[PDB]
Amino acid sequence: AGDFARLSVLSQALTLYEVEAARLYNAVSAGAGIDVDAAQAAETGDYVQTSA
Amino acid sequence: ESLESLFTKDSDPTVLDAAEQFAQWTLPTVLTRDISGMDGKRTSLHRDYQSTGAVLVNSASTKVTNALFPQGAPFFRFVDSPDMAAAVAELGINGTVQSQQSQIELSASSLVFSRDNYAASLRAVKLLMVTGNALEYFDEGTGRSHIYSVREYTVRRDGSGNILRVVLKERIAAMDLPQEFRSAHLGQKDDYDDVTLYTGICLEDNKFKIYQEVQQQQIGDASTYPIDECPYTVLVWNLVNGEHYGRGLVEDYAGDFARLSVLSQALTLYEVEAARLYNAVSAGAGIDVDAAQAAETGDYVQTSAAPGTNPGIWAVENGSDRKIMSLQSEISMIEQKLARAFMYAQNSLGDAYSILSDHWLRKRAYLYTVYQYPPMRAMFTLGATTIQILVGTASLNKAAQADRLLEASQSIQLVLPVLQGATKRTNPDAVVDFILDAFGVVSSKLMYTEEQLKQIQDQQ
Amino acid sequence: ESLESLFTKDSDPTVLDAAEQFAQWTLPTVLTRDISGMDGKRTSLHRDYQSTGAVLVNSASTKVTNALFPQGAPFFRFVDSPDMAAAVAELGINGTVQSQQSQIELSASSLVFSRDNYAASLRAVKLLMVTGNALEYFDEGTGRSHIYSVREYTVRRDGSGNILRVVLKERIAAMDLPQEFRSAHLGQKDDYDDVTLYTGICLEDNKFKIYQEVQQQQIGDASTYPIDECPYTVLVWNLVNGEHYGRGLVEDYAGDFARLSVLSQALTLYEVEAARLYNAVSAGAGIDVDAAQAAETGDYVQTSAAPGTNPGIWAVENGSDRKIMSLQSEISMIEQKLARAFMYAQNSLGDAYSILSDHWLRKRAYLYTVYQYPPMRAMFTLGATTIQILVGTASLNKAAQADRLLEASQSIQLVLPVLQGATKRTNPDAVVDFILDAFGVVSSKLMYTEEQLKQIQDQQ
Repeated sequence: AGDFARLSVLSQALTLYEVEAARLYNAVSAGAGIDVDAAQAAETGDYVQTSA
Repeated sequence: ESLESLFTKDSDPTVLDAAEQFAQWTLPTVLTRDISGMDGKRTSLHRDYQSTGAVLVNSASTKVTNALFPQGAPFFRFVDSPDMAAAVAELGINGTVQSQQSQIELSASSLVFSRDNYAASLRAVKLLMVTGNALEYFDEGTGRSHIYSVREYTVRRDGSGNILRVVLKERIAAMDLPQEFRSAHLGQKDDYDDVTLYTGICLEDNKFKIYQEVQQQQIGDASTYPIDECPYTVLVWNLVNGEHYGRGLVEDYAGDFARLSVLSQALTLYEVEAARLYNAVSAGAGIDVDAAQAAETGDYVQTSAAPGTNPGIWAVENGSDRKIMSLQSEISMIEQKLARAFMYAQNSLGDAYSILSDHWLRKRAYLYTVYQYPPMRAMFTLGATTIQILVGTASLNKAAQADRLLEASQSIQLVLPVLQGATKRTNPDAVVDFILDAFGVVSSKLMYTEEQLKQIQDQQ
Repeated sequence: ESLESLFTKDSDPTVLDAAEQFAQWTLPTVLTRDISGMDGKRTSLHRDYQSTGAVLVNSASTKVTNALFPQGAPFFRFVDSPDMAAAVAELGINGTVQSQQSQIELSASSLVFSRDNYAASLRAVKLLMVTGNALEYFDEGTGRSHIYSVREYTVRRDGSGNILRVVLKERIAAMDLPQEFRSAHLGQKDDYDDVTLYTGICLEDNKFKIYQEVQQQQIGDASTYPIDECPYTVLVWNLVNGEHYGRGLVEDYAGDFARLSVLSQALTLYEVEAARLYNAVSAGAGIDVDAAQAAETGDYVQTSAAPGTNPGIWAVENGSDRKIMSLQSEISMIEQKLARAFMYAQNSLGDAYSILSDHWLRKRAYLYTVYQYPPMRAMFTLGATTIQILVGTASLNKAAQADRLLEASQSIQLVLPVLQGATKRTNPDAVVDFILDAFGVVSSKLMYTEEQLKQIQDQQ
């Protein structure tokens, strides 16, 4: 029973960590001066001005 | 008291919702979401983000169907009984009793590979593993088998778990209805007008009464069948005690499938992020963007950056390149576990396989046998309900005894000559009897008895 | 009432759009988008950025066509029955009844390789895999099979799924019409014009009715064929309950194809970005650009940069060099999954293969058998209701009997001499009968009967 309980706890933790790792979100820095409006389209090769 | 009311009362929407979810996980085409009102149009199916489940279910269906109905080998064996021996003679088949039994067996078993029956068996297995519930109706006339999903029929069970009432709902064209019924009631329906045909099965005085109604009016005469001879067969994969409806295979691994779907969606999003391409331009670098944009053929573009470094225009190194390998590795681990669970030999499957090869093949053997040989029906149960069959893996029984006899013969060949040549005190009959008893071989089925041995001792 | 109105009513634009999308993902030439009104001119096919789907579909269709119609061996066999024996004998074929049946099956099966039927069969398989629907017509006069895509015909079904009305829209030359009809209505069209020949199939009194009309004018008589021998044969890959048109195999993996297309477009864009070459020149480096642009021989070019470093003119290495490997790896994973889904042995495919082998082959086997032997039409149509056939993988049923006979013979050879030499109490006939019964082979079919055995004894 103890092995099964440990397996259940570890499986729950692994599921939570998988959910956390599956999260995708982009971070934008205001000080970098990146043209966020032009950069959000992209996907073709467009030239986007940046201050970095 | 109408069949529509009984179908409404016995219906479990939760079972339908769970079956729809499982199908959407594995095979959306197995069970859709109430496409009756679409007037036979192509409904939009929301396929899941991962296709592993479809492959796993297809492989499991093929393997299970092959195991249940092997090709070139009948799936049920008649047991050696005097009652069967007396009844097989009145069948119009020449040869010995063993040959007649083998011929009837092969002819009955080959019916599953005769007319769209193998496809019906495959669809039934697919429904049983995915949905968990299935129902077949063996038409006595043509000999075909039709498989209905849980959406088309309902079952009511007692506390013990026996079948009490089964109601089937199917939409058919008005042509199938008798002309008198259309003339009387459905006078506004054309030939191709689609109407409901409720079929009801009820248990009363240890028999199943089957009758059909259209618009709450019965058609034809209510025929009755016993439990063993009921054309309709209800099938369950895993039946919880006290529950009318069984549980499917994928329900056991629902959480793993959900985790795989979430991981696959995240992987798709990360691949979309990685496929994004754009070049960032730094104004402070001083790169001549108006001339660097053309380039292509390797022109000389002026830049103010330090020599040997980036001119000022560079492809954006997106951060989504990593975490794709980790997501793929986790998805691979989940898929490996599922494949281990989906046998991608009758051991990963628990009682579900045993249930399948104890009731489905048993009544299939009867229906197939009586269809090929109508006289067998009376002698089977109507005359004397004593003939027994061995369906499933239990069919490969007498082959085990043949192998045991071969092993006993090898042991006899190894032992008896030595004891014979050693001395005359040894009894060869005692030695062979001892070997056969040790190997558990029925010597009476392959040795002359005392009666005919004495007959050949005088007539010689 | 006109066939044009029925064709317009039964047509489903959603099915056509889905078929067009699936064809675009796969082989794009299978089903185009309304090129009828362009006078046979070449149309620009917007091919998808992926090229794996075409190869997968080609390989899968070729393998499935090979499986359905194995070369050399017949694709259908006759079951042994006394009704079939009498009918087959009255044809003029010499030899035993089994030899006559084998020759008839071989001759009927060979017709699929005679007149552009294998090509038509493979085209139908491709259409069923991609589009999901196909219509087959066997010209009983010449012996050729024609395949029509879902764009050129419509299907109306009832609730059960039976065929009620089928309307076929095909474009033919004006000369094909009878002279009387041309003089009646189509008197303004010369030989090389286009007319729309509408063919309709209606279910009236369990007998399909076939008649053709052009411009709402019936042409000729209205021949009627029963269900089992209608030359038209509607084929579906995956038939959803209640719907009129089937769904193809490609639909099961539409998301994978869409992801592959997106990733292929991204990879093409990144390849274009990486292929770009342009030189960046730094004004502060002091590089003699005029002298450096010639080079290519070993000339000495003055520069103001530190020795051993970049003079000031360097090829720009952009950031798209990476993320090409990641995109290629993800595309390879998707292609591996698709190839496993497209069986790149009949187990990856679902119940669709079983349905095709049960309906398409049974109908096809009948027509070739009747076409080869015109007298064979009335054999099992007017009478002989017991005449049945085995199609698909179930046709190889007698080979299983031969294998069982081989195994039983080996067992008898191993066992019987040992028991015979052990004692005289054994019964060789009983041992042989027991072994044959255990192995399930029909013993009476391959040995003397009791009546004729006494004839040998009477005649010594």
